[PDB]
Amino acid sequence: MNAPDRFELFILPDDVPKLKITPDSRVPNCIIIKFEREDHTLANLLREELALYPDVTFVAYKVEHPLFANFVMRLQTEEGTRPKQALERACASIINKLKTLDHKFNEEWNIKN
Amino acid sequence: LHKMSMMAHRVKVMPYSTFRLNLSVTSPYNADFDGDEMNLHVPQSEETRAELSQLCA
Amino acid sequence: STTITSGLKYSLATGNWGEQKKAMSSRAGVSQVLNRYTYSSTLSHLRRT
Amino acid sequence: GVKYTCGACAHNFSLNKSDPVRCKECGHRVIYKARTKRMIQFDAR
Amino acid sequence: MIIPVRCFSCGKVVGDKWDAYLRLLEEGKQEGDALDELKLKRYCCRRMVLTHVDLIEKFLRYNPLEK
Amino acid sequence: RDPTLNKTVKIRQGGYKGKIGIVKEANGDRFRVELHNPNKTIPIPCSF
Amino acid sequence: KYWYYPEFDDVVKGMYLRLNTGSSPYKVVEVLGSQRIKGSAYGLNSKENNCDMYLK
Amino acid sequence: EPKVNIINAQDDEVELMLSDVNLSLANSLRRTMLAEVPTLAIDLVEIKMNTSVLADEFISHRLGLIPLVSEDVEEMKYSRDCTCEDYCDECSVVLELSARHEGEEGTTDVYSSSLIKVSGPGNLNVGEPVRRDDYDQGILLCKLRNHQELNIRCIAKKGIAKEHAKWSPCSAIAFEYDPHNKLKHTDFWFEVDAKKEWPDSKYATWEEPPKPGEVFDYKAKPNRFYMTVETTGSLKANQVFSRGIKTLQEKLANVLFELENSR
Amino acid sequence: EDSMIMNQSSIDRGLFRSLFFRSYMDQEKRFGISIVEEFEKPTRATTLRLKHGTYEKLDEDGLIAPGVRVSGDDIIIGKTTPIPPDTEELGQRTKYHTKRDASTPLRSTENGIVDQVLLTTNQEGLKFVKVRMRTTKVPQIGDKFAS
Amino acid sequence: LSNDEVNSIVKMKQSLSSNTGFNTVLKKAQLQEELEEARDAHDHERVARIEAELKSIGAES
RNA sequence: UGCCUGGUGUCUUGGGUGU
Ligand SMILES: [Mg+2]
Ligand SMILES: [Zn+2]
Ligand SMILES: [Zn+2]
Ligand SMILES: [Zn+2]
Repeated sequence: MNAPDRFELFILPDDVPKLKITPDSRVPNCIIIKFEREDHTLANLLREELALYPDVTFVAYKVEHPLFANFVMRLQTEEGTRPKQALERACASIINKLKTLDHKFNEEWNIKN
Repeated sequence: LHKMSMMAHRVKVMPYSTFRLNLSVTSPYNADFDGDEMNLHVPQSEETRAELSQLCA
Repeated sequence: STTITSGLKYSLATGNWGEQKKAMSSRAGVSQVLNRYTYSSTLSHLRRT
Repeated sequence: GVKYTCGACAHNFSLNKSDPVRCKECGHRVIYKARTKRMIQFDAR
Repeated sequence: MIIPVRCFSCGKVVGDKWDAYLRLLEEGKQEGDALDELKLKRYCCRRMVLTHVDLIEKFLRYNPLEK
Repeated sequence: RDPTLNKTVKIRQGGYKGKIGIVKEANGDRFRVELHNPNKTIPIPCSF
Repeated sequence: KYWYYPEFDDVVKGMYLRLNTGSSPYKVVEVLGSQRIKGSAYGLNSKENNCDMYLK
Repeated sequence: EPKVNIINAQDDEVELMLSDVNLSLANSLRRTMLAEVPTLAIDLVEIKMNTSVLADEFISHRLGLIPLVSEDVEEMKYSRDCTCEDYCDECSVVLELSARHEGEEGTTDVYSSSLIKVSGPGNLNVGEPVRRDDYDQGILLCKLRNHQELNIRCIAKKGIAKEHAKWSPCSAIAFEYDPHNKLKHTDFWFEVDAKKEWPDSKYATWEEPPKPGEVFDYKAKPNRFYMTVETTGSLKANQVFSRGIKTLQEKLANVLFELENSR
Repeated sequence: EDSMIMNQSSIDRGLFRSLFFRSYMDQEKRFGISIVEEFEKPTRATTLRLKHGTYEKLDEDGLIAPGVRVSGDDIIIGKTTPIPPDTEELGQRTKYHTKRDASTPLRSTENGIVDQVLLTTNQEGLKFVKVRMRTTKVPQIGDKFAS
Repeated sequence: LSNDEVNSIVKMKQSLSSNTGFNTVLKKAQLQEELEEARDAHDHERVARIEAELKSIGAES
């Protein structure tokens, strides 16, 4: 009766932006990123990738409520680095890691086929 | 049984068909989630809304 | 023939064990609707005192 | 005008809102309506 | 009522193994050995075939309502 | 007088493509159609 | 649908209908009457369609 | 830097070991394979006649759970993203089932082999119900006796397991790391001795047990992950793994594009 | 506090899913020598004080047919009772109310599929119908379970 | 059709009725009732005929 | 130009649910 539609977990409304960024003025060089229609799958990947960068001093995320499909991430880098550049570097690095993983799996599967 | 059995909360609209409570307030209500039901009453005036938010909160 | 028929049918239908015009002071609840929610519930209902 | 099915011999027939409620061939007193001709669709969930 | 298509817990397809399970039990194999022969390792899957009650064989005994 | 009221309809676009329903409310440009597939009623534009 | 009606005997009287000669060229025959024949139950349309009415 | 080593390979399950990756990446890959790889499943049932003892929506639910071959589902489009009025051949696959029992004795079983593909995308290997062999009858759908008939027309669409569990290609993904508990990520409940009261992991022989005089290593991180991917037959194990990787890459690329277009 | 967490994927695969049936009864009452109730699809013209639901799902005999999806407040049994006509015969072109509606609506909070319609005669020889409605109830937040 | 006409047609088809499972069960029940009535009347001659008829009609599968 | 409807017994009794 009051159950929401299941496609609302991943289908993005037109008026809702996928990615909203607002600065966090309490500490220097910090931003708050709000991801819509995402969950732990992308969030944990990004967080653990960014935690290893020497120029990222704080990274965290939280899912406010399990019944709503979104999460909010806090990122805070050194003085030299803008946080959005660090986020882009994390995305590209994980993409390269996945690409080489796929290549190696294909090689191994062909060998053992 | 006592006056803490009627308290005024702030509405948050949520999906699905059950009332939802922070678990700390289950003690004054003597309530648990094994099938209990609770009543909700809506004030219909500015005066009554102020009374609820300033006295029974 | 209507006397016995109506008396028995009324007492079994309503559960008041007595004449229709003496419904007060009669033992009520003798006859109940069989509980058919599940097999065990029916078996329990048929062996109740 | 509307089809019906007997409750014992499963014989199809029809009634005109004036015939007695009865199966024509076995005389059963209980009959059932037939399924609608509309489209029935389910979400398979 | 009738053997479920998928195991509830994990999702393995167990709906195609009811007839084979009955055939194996017919030959005298034990229930554990029959379930092992069908390659049902996880006990979540084993409970699906082990505890299924086949009620459709009782519903089919009633005369069909149409002809 | 809303000739499409109480008529079987099919949805051709959106998240309910190809679902059979019956029109219930026909105020204007926003039709309320009950779905046969789940037990619910949804708004939908006339173009859909 | 109508052979068991009491009036069907007079209804079918004098009617013209297509008949399978069998010996097939279909031809028309004139109904001189009807005669119920006990023990001559026959399948009319299906197996369950037993009929005792006969057309002369 | 990442490495993959395959232990066992089959059409339906692959057992492999990942190494030199973070735990988060392996877990995200597992989650993606479980609930974000698109497959093909029956999503609409039009029941033209159903005189069986099962309810119409009972049979519809059973049909939705039948796995269909989804090899070329990438070329296929989502139903909500197809501009065609109603359903075309490029966003849906139409299957038809017709079952009947002849004779006045016996019982007829309706299997998933009776589902016949009527229309679908041109030359795409999608829609056919999965069969173990050429002589496998398939999933039991219903049973019929005399004068009971089932005549339905089903439409299959593309979706993911987030929307409904019937679109999940995997059954259960076993996942495991650190068999000998050198990282002390878990604390073992015991009554007398924790070592002899707990069964050894099935991969315990793949890693050297810690030495009796060894001290705890606080600089170590989980490095080798053992995971087994089982599928329902709609997709092969290698296809599931590769498509999970590709889906994760697409998600990250979408995030990157959003960031770059935000400015 | 006695709650529990259930697996959504198990619910999707049919765990604890159930079937719900509800039956409705109605019969034609006899009030006099020639005052009888009738099963019919009432019209907005010849009847007065109609229910606010919809009568478009009724057949010619005033009974819904099996396989039809119904919602709350829909009319599943159409019945009318005669009423002595007024002076509307003055200038009404046969469009004067002679019958009053006594239809049976579906319960407001319930909906489903009409499963089976039964038509027969009571002990008194009058018409007598039973309509059975079917729906499926899937577990959701708030449903009660027990070991 | 009238009620009497329906009864006449039903009786005619019953005369034409070779066999029907519902009707066979009804006939067997009526025979059992007649047999108990004969038993309560201590009629040792009728009961033998009714038993023979019941044996002939029965033996279902 | 053919033009849209809100109005729902009562009294007993029984069986249940949460404290
Ligand atoms: Mg409680
Ligand atoms: Zn009949
Ligand atoms: Zn399982
Ligand atoms: Zn299309």
